[PDB]
Amino acid sequence: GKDLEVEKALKERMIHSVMPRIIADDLMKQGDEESENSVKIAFRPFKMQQIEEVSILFADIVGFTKMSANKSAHALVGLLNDLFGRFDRLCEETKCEKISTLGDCYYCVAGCPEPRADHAYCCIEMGLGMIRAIEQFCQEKKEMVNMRVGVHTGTVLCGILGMRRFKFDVWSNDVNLANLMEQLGVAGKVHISEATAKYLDDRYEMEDGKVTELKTYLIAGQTKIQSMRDQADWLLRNIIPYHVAEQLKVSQTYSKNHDSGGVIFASIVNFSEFYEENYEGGKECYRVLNELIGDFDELLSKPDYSSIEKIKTIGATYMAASGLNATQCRDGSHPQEHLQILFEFAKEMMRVVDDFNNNMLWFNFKLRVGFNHGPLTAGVIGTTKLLYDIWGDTVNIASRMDTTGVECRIQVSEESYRVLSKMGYEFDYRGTVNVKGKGQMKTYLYPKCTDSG
Amino acid sequence: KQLQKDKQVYRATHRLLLLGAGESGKSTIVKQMRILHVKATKVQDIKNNLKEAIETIVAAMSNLVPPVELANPENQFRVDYILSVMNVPDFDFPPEFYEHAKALWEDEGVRACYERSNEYQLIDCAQYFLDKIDVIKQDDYVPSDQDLLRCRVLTSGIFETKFQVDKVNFHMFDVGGQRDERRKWIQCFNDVTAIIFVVASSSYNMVIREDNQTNRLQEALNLFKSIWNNRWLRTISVILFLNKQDLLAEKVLAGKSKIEDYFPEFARYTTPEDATPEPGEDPRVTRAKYFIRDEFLRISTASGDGRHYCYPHFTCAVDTENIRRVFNDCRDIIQRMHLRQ
Ligand SMILES: Nc1nc2c(ncn2[C@@H]2O[C@H](COP(=O)(O)OP(=O)(O)OP(O)(O)=S)[C@@H](O)[C@H]2O)c(=O)[nH]1
Ligand SMILES: [Mg+2]
Repeated sequence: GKDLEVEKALKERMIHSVMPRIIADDLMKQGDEESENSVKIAFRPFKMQQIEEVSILFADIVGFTKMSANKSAHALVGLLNDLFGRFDRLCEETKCEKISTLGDCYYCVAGCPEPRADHAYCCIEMGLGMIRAIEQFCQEKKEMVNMRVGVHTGTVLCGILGMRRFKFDVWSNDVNLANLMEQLGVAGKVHISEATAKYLDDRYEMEDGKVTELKTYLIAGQTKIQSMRDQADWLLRNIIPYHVAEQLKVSQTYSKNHDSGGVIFASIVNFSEFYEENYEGGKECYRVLNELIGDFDELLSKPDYSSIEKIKTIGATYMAASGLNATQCRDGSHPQEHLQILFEFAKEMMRVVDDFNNNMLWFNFKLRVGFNHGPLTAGVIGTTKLLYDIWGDTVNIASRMDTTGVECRIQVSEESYRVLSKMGYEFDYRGTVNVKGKGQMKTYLYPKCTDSG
Repeated sequence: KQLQKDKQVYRATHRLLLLGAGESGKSTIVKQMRILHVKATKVQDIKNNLKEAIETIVAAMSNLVPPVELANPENQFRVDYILSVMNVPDFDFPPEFYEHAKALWEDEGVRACYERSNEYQLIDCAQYFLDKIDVIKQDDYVPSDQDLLRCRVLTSGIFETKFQVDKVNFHMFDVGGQRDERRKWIQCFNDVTAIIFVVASSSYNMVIREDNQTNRLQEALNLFKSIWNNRWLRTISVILFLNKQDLLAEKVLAGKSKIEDYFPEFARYTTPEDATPEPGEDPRVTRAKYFIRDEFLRISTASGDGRHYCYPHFTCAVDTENIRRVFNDCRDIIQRMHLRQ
């Protein structure tokens, strides 16, 4: 009947929760129906604009785990949604497009779709506002967490890559640069670059903040419906998985501890040296990358990978997890057998890139996979801005496993080695890795010395 | 929006990606096309060609299975002089250097050195430019188009060059071909119309500048097999070329090289009846060029499943009329191909 417009309102909310307002309304002229043919062959289709003169702003909670130590696995999502809701309020106040929340990290761009000339002002002013907001949360809930902020300006190419859990995002050498400069930013004060000071116009309390170890600075102040219900159901199963799609029907928010659960970060090692930006922004390198990520999103659609969830893809990194469909024990099944199938995913996706290396002539991709398992907390972030994501200790431990990983080999965590060892796989002891946040850690790579030795 | 007509004039463009290994003639052929359809550094890189050529000659004189000896060793100092300028990034190109290069180019031990140009890497426009630049020992001459087409400058990255042909747009992509460049190709595999795959047929008895241990033509065949099945190019026709015809002809009629010594399946190879050679064309050379055509067409036989067709031609990129004829035929074929969508 008329309810079709209701379902179209839902689908419009879904779009507006994965892509900026601008391109959300742009995709609401439905002239080119090639995405409509994505809903329903050589190169997968994707759209990526190479936009110059945009700012990037990252911000990580400082001392996050020290706060998330003993929350109720639900109050954590509560306070975190409060924080990012203040942050979104500030985004609209400051006219700057947020992009996503990488676990603890939160980041935005200053007008990539709709350019601006004051974008540096907009960006770092939002940074200062974020400092204010986290300071007020610090003395409102009484939590000892401030957040380090980093800003870098330049050119970024913004678009969508992937088929499963695709989200408007940004990529460059400048994005990664803002990332590291936040990583080198001392808490509470925005850590900016030469590239944004070169037109900051000194209207702020310029403070040349060296690293304690490219001329970075520091600042601190101064009928026909069935198609439509199909499309909306697909976009929703995109943005959030099935079980949460059920639980959210009846509940305002969502949150769930998972005492056992595995997570893998598959990062392509030698992308940034395959990506030569001399061409038209080199967005064709990102086209090849999207063609790759397509093969992992394809892997997801196998039968036996039902329980696997691609949480998101962070640039070249690919972040997957399991142990989320597991809601009841079965008599003839083993509990932690899911860690096998997820692990097999890892192996398979390794194999996948070798297929992509057959179609990649006189160059090879090399992805390192980091594997961990343990406790974690899954949650859903916003209202009218839906964003499924998981935190905990497995997330960061596996990310720092991968980031300390070796390519073409699966770096596994210790207790994961213990559990997997009985399941037939033969690991080889790597030694000891100094994991930021855990000190020395014992690690086991998967292939039994696949190289010579 | 002013973008509708822009997209529709895009859809009316023939994308001609130039592929194929290095020193094959992609840059030469695109220079040819722009000559047929369309500021002083050129003379300088021609002189760089001369210098690099003569240096490669004089250097390899010591590192063959016999060390090549000058028939007039009284010019030995000259050789030493040439070995002294071996790597001088800046150069004035003095007249005494040119006289040195010529006086060496006259010796016949130097000649026997050059004739063995297959056992070491060497540029293909050496013997030409030596003779042709002996004339331009002066300063106030600009070289003709023939000299500009035999100019050997290295290709490093996608060079997008446009041109029009009687109210048909054309946008081709000259590309490098050395091993270090072959990662750059897969950028421009997007909606490309035809893949002019250049090959150096006279490079069957030489080795590549990658490792001096792979037969240039065996390497070209491996690369053709690699891009023939390239899962992004299982729908795009490969308008094969077989460039460097005249060099091939001179090599075969020279009688010094043995293709059967380099490739065993030539002794038991027969001339095919579909031969369409021009009058006064040696049956041995014709059998050879068609043998190479068959070695390239076998790659396009065992696979493909009739989604993409290889349309081999023959060409000499430094023969403007040859490119004119073969590109008219190419224009027919890509008219039939681009519209296939
Ligand atoms: N005799 C003859 N020589 C040719 C012909 N085509 C190319 N050459 C010669 O071969 C050499 C290599 O040509 P070149 O222009 O460098 O190809 P390329 O595509 O640029 O090679 P690269 O840049 O990928 S390494 C040049 O010296 C050129 O003179 C031809 O048809 N006949
Ligand atoms: Mg070239």
